[PDB]
Amino acid sequence: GYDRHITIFSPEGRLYQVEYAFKATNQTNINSLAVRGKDCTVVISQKKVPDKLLDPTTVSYIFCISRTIGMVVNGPIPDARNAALRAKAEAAEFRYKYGYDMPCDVLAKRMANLSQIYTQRAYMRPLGVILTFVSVDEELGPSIYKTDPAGYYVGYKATATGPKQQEITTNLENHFESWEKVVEFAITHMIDALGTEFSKNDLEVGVATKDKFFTLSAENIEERLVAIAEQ
Amino acid sequence: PIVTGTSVISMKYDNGVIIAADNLGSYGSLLRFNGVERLIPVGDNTVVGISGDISDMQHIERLLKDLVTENAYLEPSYIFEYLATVMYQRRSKMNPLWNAIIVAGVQSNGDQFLRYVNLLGVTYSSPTLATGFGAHMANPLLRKVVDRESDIPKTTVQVAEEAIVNAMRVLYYRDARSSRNFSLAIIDKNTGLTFKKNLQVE
Amino acid sequence: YDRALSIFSPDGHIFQVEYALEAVKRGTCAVGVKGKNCVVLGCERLKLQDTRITSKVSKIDSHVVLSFSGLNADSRILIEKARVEAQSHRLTLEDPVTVEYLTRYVAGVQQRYTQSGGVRPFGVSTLIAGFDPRDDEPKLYQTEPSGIYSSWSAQTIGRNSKTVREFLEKNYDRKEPPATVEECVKLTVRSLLEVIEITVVKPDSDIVALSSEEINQYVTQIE
Amino acid sequence: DIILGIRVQDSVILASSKGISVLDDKTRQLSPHTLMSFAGEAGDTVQFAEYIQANIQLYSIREDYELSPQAVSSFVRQELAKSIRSRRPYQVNVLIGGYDKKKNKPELYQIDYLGTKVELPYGAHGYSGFYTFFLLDHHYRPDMTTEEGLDLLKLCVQELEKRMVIVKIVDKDGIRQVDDF
Amino acid sequence: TSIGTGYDLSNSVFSPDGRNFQVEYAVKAVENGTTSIGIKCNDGVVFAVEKLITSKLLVPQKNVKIQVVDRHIGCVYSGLIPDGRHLVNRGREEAASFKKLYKTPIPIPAFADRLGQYVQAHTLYNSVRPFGVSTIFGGVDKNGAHLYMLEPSGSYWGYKGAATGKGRQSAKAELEKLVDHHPLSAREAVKQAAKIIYLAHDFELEISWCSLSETNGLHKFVKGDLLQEAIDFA
Amino acid sequence: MFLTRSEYDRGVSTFSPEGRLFQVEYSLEAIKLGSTAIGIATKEGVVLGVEKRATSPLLESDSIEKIVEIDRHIGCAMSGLTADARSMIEHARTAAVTHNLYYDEDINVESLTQSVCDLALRFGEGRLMSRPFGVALLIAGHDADDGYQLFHAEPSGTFYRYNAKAIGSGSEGAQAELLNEWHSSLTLKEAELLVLKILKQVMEEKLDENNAQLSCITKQDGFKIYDNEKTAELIKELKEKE
Amino acid sequence: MFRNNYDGDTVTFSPTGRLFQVEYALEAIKQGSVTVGLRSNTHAVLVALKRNADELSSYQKKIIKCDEHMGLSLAGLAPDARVLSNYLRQQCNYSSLVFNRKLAVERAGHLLCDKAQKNTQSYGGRPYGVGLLIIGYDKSGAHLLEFQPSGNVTELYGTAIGARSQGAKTYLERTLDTFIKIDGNPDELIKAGVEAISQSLRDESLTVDNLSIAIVGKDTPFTIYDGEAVAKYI
Amino acid sequence: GEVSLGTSIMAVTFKDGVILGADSRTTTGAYIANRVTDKLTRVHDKIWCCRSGSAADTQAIADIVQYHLELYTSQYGTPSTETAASVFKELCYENKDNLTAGIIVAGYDDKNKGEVYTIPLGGSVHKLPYAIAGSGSTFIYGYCDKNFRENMSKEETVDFIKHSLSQAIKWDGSSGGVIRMVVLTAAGVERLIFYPDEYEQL
Amino acid sequence: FNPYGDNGGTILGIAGEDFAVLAGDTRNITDYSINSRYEPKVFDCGDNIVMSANGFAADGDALVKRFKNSVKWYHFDHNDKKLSINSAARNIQHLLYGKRFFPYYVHTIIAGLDEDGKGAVYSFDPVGSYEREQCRAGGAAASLIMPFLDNQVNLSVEEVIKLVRDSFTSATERHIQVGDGLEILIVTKDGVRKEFYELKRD
Repeated sequence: GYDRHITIFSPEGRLYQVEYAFKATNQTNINSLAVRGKDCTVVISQKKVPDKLLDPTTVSYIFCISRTIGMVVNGPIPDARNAALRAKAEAAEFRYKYGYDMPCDVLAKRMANLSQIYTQRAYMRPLGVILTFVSVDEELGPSIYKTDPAGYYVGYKATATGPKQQEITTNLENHFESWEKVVEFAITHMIDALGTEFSKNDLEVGVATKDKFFTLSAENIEERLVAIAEQ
Repeated sequence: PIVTGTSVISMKYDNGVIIAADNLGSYGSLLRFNGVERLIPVGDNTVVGISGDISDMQHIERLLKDLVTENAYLEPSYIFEYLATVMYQRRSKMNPLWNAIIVAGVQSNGDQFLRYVNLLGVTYSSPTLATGFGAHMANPLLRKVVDRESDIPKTTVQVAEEAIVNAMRVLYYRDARSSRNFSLAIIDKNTGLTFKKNLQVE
Repeated sequence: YDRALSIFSPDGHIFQVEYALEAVKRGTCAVGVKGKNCVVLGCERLKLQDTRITSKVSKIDSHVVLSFSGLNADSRILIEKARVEAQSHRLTLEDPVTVEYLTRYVAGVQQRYTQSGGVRPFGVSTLIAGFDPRDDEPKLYQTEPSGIYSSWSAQTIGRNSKTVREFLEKNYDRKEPPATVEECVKLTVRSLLEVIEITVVKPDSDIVALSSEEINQYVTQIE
Repeated sequence: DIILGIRVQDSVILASSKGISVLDDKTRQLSPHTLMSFAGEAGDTVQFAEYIQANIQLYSIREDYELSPQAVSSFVRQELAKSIRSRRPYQVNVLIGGYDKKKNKPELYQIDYLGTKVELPYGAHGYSGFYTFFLLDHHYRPDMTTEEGLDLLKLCVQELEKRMVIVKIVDKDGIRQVDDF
Repeated sequence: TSIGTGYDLSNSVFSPDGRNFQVEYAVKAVENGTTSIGIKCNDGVVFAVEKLITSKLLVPQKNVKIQVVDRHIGCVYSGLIPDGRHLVNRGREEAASFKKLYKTPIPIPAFADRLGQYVQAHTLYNSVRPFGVSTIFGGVDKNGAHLYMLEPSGSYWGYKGAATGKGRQSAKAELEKLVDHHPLSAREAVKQAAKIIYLAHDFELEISWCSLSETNGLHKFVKGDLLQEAIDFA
Repeated sequence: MFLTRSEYDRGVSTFSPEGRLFQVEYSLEAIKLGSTAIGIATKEGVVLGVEKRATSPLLESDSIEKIVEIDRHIGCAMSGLTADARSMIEHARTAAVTHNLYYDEDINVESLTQSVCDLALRFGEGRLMSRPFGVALLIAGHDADDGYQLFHAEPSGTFYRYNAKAIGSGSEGAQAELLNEWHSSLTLKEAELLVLKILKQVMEEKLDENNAQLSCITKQDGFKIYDNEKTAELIKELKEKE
Repeated sequence: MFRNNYDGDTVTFSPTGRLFQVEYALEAIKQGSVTVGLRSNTHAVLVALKRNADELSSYQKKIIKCDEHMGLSLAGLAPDARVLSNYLRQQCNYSSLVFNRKLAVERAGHLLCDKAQKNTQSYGGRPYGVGLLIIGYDKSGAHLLEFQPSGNVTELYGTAIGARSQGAKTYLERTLDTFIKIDGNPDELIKAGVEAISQSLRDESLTVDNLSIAIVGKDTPFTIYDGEAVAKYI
Repeated sequence: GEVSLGTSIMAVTFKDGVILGADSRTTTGAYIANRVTDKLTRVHDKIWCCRSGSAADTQAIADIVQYHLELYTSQYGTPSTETAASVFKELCYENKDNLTAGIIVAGYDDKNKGEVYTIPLGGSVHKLPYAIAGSGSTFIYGYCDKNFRENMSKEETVDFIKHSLSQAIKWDGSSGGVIRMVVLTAAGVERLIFYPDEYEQL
Repeated sequence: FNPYGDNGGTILGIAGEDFAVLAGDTRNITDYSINSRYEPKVFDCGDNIVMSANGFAADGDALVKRFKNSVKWYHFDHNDKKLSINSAARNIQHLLYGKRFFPYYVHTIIAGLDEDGKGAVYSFDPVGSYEREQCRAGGAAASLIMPFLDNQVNLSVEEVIKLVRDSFTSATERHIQVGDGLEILIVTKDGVRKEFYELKRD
């Protein structure tokens, strides 16, 4: 009854409203991929426009949360942008209070803890997005932490999200000096796993290094695809 | 106050109002900032001249800039009442703005406007207005040109401008906290707001 | 319309407030009788109960008394608020609370708790009796969960109220009210036998709980 | 503004000194067997005494029981200290004299303006606190009886008026007014 | 499935498929409004509206539907009137505040984000309903022309050409052809924008545009000879 | 085209089709439960009459107070949920007394009824109450600006200047007769008899000095509630005239 | 049938995108008595048909003055009219104290628009059930604003709101070309307005009691003609 | 007992950037608590702050400005030197009754190249080609004016700052130690340190 | 900080048998310097009410401003009915009394016609207290005015206006703050009339 419309336990002991939030992450029909290099972390994400009129430049699910931290969101962007501003503000406050840059994992904990509020409060709904923070911590090195509306957060050596995450992840499990190499490595497995060729307009890439996190432009992505074609 | 602008002087003539101020912000006995503009145009028909604490002057300046912004979605009296309310209320809050303000302008109906307001909210109009040290030096000199309302129509732009500039020279010579550089604004019902910068006292 | 205080029924009365009255009707019987110069309050009373640490008639002040019917828990808290007001009035002001004032305040508290959907109104009807300070006119008042307070010559609230309010209506004459402590006490006792504890309040803060009422019971029973 | 207290073997004797001319100042009856006498600033001291009377009366009505003098004295001490927390202290001096029915023994307590409580055989405040101890300490005895106490009070008061009062007694019979100082 | 009975009577509720139906219903309110389009040019943007005249009693000069959020921003909406004008004023407040603080006109991408957060904030709690307007807005800034279109869901994107309202499918189809045919000058788009509205369609044609070259970065309406020329082309 | 339940009446903020606010309309149904109250305005003073509606003979009918004094020249007659009325009367008394303190002038009853209606309006934005007042009151007062006047204040927040008004149970019958019988030249004495005559028809029980009480507003006497002796005489005179 | 499930409050959109709870509020105006407003270049006039609760009751006030230069009429819920009118009057007076400017008629109608549109977005509150016809004269000149409870304010040459207001609207449209040219003739403009409202009548005829008239212009501060003063215009 | 910043600080715009210089001595009365202090505080990668007045209030304000700018940076990209000065004014002015803060802001941006903003204790903001503050600045006001030139090169500006602060250090004992300098330019932030043996003999 | 200034001047109110008079000088003053020669010190509030608050101008102008606002609110609430003099007096008392522990330093007077038509004059203590008086003066030269009038009064509205002219003419002769211009407001059932006369300039 009420368990279906508000986040309270059903007779089966499960929160239906929270589980329906997971299914909303696949509404955008976008899947991502994040892998760790020796000194850098790279995250890949599809950019299905698909409309001709829609400008591909503004269609980006990758956000530069902080100088060193960037996150990739799977799900509706209105919830993603709301999550970004939260993380974009938690990182700054942490630096102000504690005098050093926000670590990747702690940010996932803060955002995950905030999500836990929505899963317990009856009048607050779960956000409905999956956040994948990628950064190169000065202590733990490259790290990937993924947050989900249920409030869980887990570190990954390599992760994929979206409708076809199972297809992508299985390939990485089978497989398991510069960020340009990992970008090509990540793109190749995305092509191999999904089987769809990619162009500059259909792909967006984000790279986390020791100094900062940056998102490759359309022309920069084309260069990596050209390098792959050389194989 | 810490950083202060010494004086503003103004006088209303037959066809408009003239207001002048020296471009200096004094740090006590130190003539530190000789680039501080203290005449704030608030449109094509009015100028607000401010003396006293420069830091509070810049707080007044934004309120005037907000005033044009919020309205644009003004009259000289319109602007003064807004300032007078703020100055009074800041006094009532025991948190005054350490400034004396002359609002000079020409109404849309051609009526000339000159009103003074200080940190205490005290306000008064006059054919000639001056703040601080200029109230004792320039005001007697300007009053000789326009001693009463009847003299307003008998005073031309050149005479009023000459009297204002002459008052600045006397003001500069005997005012220790003054500067040779001053800005002068002429607001006329016909030619509109004329604004002259970095004039030299000689 | 039944499940909220803020909703009027189409016929024009709030059912939820009414439902609070039936709670009073389920409570123990209480009675009150006004004499010429006195007021009498009677109440309806297991094997292992500790009878020495129990009186349904709780005095709000030296000169005021308050019986009740309905939920006992609500009454115990409504009484406490009245007691504080009685002393607070005696503090902010000098004179003690008027009997009409106390019932007005008590009714206000009950009325106040009806002004929100998140609060359960007190399911208790009070039967306030006493004398105004330095006055000899008995005063008896009744309050209801709805917040309406009324002045009664004789009233009964709770279990078996209609049957007892019919016995009083025919035996009590407003033009021939009882003029003796015994007379009103007999009427109160006779009132309760139609279905014993009796309390008598007299002017100048003279409140006494009667004992050995069996004499009146034996006298009334024979007649 | 003089307040006196003497704890005789079966009662407590409280005495108090009286534009506007009349024909019960500086005293309040907290309970049938408890009496409270106060001295200090006019105004700030009576509201406190009135407030204490209400609370003690409220307790008596609520429980239908007579709060013991020791408990009453403690309550006054906490309220007086609690009053001074958020304001500048005010000159107040309170004497609590009561008969403990449960223990069947009189009790007298002294509370200073700072909120310190003392159990006393006798006590005083004001101009009476400078010399009168020289007399009471020499003449007071524990087994002194009521009638003897008022001779001592009549004696004591006599010295007070030489270098210069309404009297009440608390006993098992309750508060009692007296004309024989 | 377009009704979602059971999960559609309250806001901020996820259906078993992950959809929030109240937002979807707000989209349908948008689809009933007068079709409005926005064309992004090489030097600016163009807005067009099929204002359906209701009666002669309306004052023609004061009956304007292409709102101007800021001197350099043009806004046009389709859907519920109370929400559209409510959003415009709130967007107007943001533009003024940004100028007040940073002393520069608010960038279009930044302006869109501020609106997106406000619109999205009404899809979080059940005490409020999502705005029932899809707002087409754009302008010119340091980075050039920008055209944005936010939905009741709070989602917005940059567009080369946008359309809303009842006459949406036809306008979008023709709008795609225009981009495909001329992948425009501020002058040319005004004629094309008029053409699309007439094809989409008693109604009057309202057009506005803002370009760097022909209006030095300010937003102005189409009047006089220019208007008639656009009608003649259509 | 199936029959289904409609919930446009349960809520207070819920509009029904055609824009009817039912909860306010249901509030008026509560007034019809209240005792009849009559009020006639004319020269020489206004007159108020209220059925006391003794629930039981033991009830102190001498203490039933459906008429309350707000200002020495203003009187109010209430009908409906008396519990809600006490809130309004207290506010009205404060406003009238406050006006004297602030202006040293008797509050204009036209302004007083405006203040009272602002309180009954509070179920929405002036919110302080969850539901509209279930009491409709009848204000009779004299101000030296408009003369002897009578005002009827509905719980909806609207007040009307009434020459003659009847509220509460049987108001429909009372109003119909007041339309037949009221006239400009109605003197105070016959108005008092008229009020009693109206009470005779719509009061379910016998009319008596114990269950009916009259009041009037006069410049010289102000607001005064008639003693039981006078009402008995007027009732005696009324049946003699009949 | 299906409307009952989605008309509970002003927060639920129907599957077709309709927001019923606010539609009913607009329909509440039809319960109110007809009021007519019209203006010329220099003069603006309000005409209202008051109603009485009973033949023994005074006719309800229907025209209010916010200042000497502008006023308004009412139609719909009385309680809402009380709130909105006095709230607007609280704004006429506020501006003068701090700023000493007359609050322009256009600003008066728009500050109220934000008030109504909030109630249509939040739970608990309800949309206002009152429509206003605001007439004034300022530097710009004559003004006539019709405020609907849905936060829609429209500048109008003439209009009519209330029960059977369609008839008056039709007459005004048929005579728009005429009464606009009635400049400098306040007496004739009122006669046109009185004629305009007359078409909305069914049974009741014009009388000095029920009829109320207001006019404002360059030479006429807001004046309300009621009672015997209205006999000439009948 | 609040610690006041005894300072001799200086900022100079030059051809292709701006240079911020300061001493390294902080004194409590006549005692030198620390002689290697880093008075050049970073509020952003290309914006550097320097504090005068109370060391507690300014340090608290500087942290907030860095917090706000970092908040701004994450949203609208790297801020301008003008923006940072605006942030300082809000904190400095609205808290002028409680916080005793005097600031110099020097930064580099693509749009405006190098810029310098000085905020005296009054809370006012003044944009200048160069700025000097601190107790030791009173002794070089007449030297900086005579020697300062517009659009100087890095070598001249570095030498100009060295000579200017050497004299302030020489005459003011509240200022001394090593001359730490920050060169803000499109090439990037550069740090320079000059020991007493390098500048005293100049 | 001192929140209270001074402006000098004097006011006078006379309650004629039928008419009422309120007079005051036009000069505004600060510590021996003439701020202006014509500032209207007496105001008309409508409803045959003339008001004047002497002393601190910023306190006086606020009091009249709030009182005028109260009159407008009174009109709205009371069907635009006229405000009686007694009603205004108590209204002003609440305004004055509403700031006891931070009161206006103004000795204000209101003149008008009471209900029956006789002249009315009310003088208010700065803390609110008022009393009906036949004639009253307040300000600097008040002590120099009342004694002269009392000789000649204790009379029409054209022969009292002679005495007030001479009275103020005498005060300006021996008193320096007395103004260089006299304002007189005449209240009768006809209405309110303003008359101005010139005084000594120095």
